[PDB]
Amino acid sequence: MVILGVGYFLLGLILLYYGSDWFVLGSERIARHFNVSNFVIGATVMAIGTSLPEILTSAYASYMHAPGISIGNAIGSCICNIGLVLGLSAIISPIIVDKNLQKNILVYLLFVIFAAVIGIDGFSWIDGVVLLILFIIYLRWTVKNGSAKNNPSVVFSLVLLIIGLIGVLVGAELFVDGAKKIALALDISDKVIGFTLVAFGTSLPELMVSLAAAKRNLGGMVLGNVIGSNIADIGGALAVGSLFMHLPAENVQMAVLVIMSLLLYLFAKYSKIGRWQGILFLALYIIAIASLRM
Ligand SMILES: CCCCCCCC/C=C\CCCCCCCC(=O)OC[C@H](O)CO
Ligand SMILES: CCCCCCCCCCCCCCC
Ligand SMILES: [Ca+2]
Ligand SMILES: [Ca+2]
Repeated sequence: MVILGVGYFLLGLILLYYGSDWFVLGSERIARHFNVSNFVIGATVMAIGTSLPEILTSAYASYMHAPGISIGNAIGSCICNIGLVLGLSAIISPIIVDKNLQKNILVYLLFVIFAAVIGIDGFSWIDGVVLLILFIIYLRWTVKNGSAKNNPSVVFSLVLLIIGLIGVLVGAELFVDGAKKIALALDISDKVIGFTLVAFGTSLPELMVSLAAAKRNLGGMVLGNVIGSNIADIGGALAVGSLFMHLPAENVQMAVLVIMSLLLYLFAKYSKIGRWQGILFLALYIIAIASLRM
């Protein structure tokens, strides 16, 4: 304790920093290998790999019969990806969305609006089955319109990707396990200074990765990672949670998510996603974490 905490906390940070860059660089090479856009590889492989925390957290929480945590973490992640993650990235590297990716973003918007409507009375296991299938359909529709021996260039790409993903997922855990151990060693522990850490802990992979890609001017990869993770949270994390137990209705946050998603579409179609658009997202996020709950 106390001293393994500092060790775990910053070592996890080291793995998050370098792991994100490796995961980003590895994905960018894979995308060029399979002849797909950076958006696509971010909306799929990267998004799912980074949304694995939410999925396993929602499943565990719902099964341990705390479905409030399940949906709370899922929607809290979506809001965080648009407000915080996309907010920081847009400022770092402004994005002018092409006419093709606007179509993917509008589809994302419809998916989110649909989730919000069927979630008013909560999320039944049937609701989850529906969202999970749309999730699969989205992944395939996204890959198709972005598509078309022992190559050492491909192998090196896959290693960077996998080691990078391991780096950010383990790194997010050490960060999480390190901060938790510090608080208890210092007796300052509360347990929504409890489910504060993993709500943010699950979003650390998306954050660092998108920051990494933003440093390399990969706006498409960042945007894809944001869109994909959110869908992977609703159609993936939220869905699995409903399979174990009915999820309580979070209508306030859904409205917030719908509003942020609507804005994201509008900016992508008629404007750009740069400095002042990113500033708005951050402000909304800061208001959200200053006014919301659960
Ligand atoms: C608005 C704050 C709601 C706080 C929670 C209790 C609300 C009352 C419970 C049932 C009444 C009808 C609730 C209707 C909720 C509609 C959907 C919504 O609020 O989210 C965005 C919408 O789906 C985009 O189309
Ligand atoms: C590919 C994953 C498929 C998951 C299907 C989960 C079905 C869960 C059904 C739970 C039923 C609980 C009792 C309802 C009366
Ligand atoms: Ca995540
Ligand atoms: Ca429902």
